[PDB]
Amino acid sequence: AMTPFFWMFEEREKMFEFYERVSGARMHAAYIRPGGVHQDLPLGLLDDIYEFS
Amino acid sequence: ASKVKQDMPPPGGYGPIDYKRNLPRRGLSGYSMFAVGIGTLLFGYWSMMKWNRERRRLQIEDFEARIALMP
Repeated sequence: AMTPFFWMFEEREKMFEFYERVSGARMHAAYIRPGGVHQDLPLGLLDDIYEFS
Repeated sequence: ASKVKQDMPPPGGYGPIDYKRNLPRRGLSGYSMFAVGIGTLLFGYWSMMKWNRERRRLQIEDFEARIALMP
């Protein structure tokens, strides 16, 4: 088919933006630690997640 | 002094998010589609009927001219 691949990797790029904003790394964040998470969410992240979703 | 300030949802929550599948039906019956196909076929048949009869007459006229010129 090969068209939805691009169609949805645009959204995948947006979700890597979410990963990078929360951890500083696009795909290997290492955010979830065996005691919780490393850092708190930035002040404007939930709004952008809602807008995306 | 300053109270805690961290990333939280706005009061009253976020607006509702759509998740149900949305595949609208454009709308045209199979009977209607078959009728349109048959109608366009019939119109083409009639037009080509008329044109081919005219072409037969034209060919006959050309043959008449050739017959006149032959001797």
